[PDB]
Amino acid sequence: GHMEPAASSQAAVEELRTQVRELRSIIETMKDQQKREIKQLLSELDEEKKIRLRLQMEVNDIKKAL
Amino acid sequence: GHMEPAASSQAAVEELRTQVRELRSIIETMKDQQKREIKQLLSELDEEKKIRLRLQMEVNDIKKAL
Amino acid sequence: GHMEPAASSQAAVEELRTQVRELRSIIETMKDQQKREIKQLLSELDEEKKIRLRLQMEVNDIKKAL
Ligand SMILES: [Zn+2]
Ligand SMILES: [Zn+2]
Ligand SMILES: [Zn+2]
Ligand SMILES: [Zn+2]
Ligand SMILES: [Zn+2]
Ligand SMILES: [Zn+2]
Ligand SMILES: [Zn+2]
Ligand SMILES: [Zn+2]
Ligand SMILES: [Zn+2]
Ligand SMILES: [Zn+2]
Ligand SMILES: [Zn+2]
Ligand SMILES: [Zn+2]
Repeated sequence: GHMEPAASSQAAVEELRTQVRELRSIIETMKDQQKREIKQLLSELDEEKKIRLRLQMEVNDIKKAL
Repeated sequence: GHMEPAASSQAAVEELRTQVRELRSIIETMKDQQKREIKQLLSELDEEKKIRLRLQMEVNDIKKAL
Repeated sequence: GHMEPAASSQAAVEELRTQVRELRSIIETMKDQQKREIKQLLSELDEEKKIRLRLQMEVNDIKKAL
């Protein structure tokens, strides 16, 4: 898709206003998407920590039985 | 809060200049905040790796004693 | 580096157009860099998970031999 820039100064200002509103939206969206990815990675890390802590309890039980 | 856009072309250009300076700031801020979150997650991961490596040394000691 | 803003309205509009094209580029770049950092952290997490799962298999072998 492709449209010529306005030549009229007022029209050009209004187009730039629109592009500023669009860039504000893009910034917010890709911040949210990045937040979501990080929280998924955190959830995966914390599950690993939980599983490893259970293994440690299993190893400690084994040491009792030696 | 709400203020009408300037009608004068020069005033409108100067407002858009201001909004561009403000968007540059927002971009930098939310990049830094995202960096900080990632480095905290990395610190948590590396501590886990350290703890797991210690468990491995404990398991290896146990194997000696069998 | 430092250059005075254009005074002419059309020239000023064209400068602001340029800065909008530059901010679009900065946004994309720092999104990609942030993506790259996250995927490296994910690779490190998944390797840890792999190593821990191997330790669990080693512990389970030890339990057989008790
Ligand atoms: Zn949002
Ligand atoms: Zn955690
Ligand atoms: Zn679970
Ligand atoms: Zn127990
Ligand atoms: Zn900064
Ligand atoms: Zn690391
Ligand atoms: Zn520690
Ligand atoms: Zn030892
Ligand atoms: Zn890209
Ligand atoms: Zn994974
Ligand atoms: Zn490996
Ligand atoms: Zn086996």
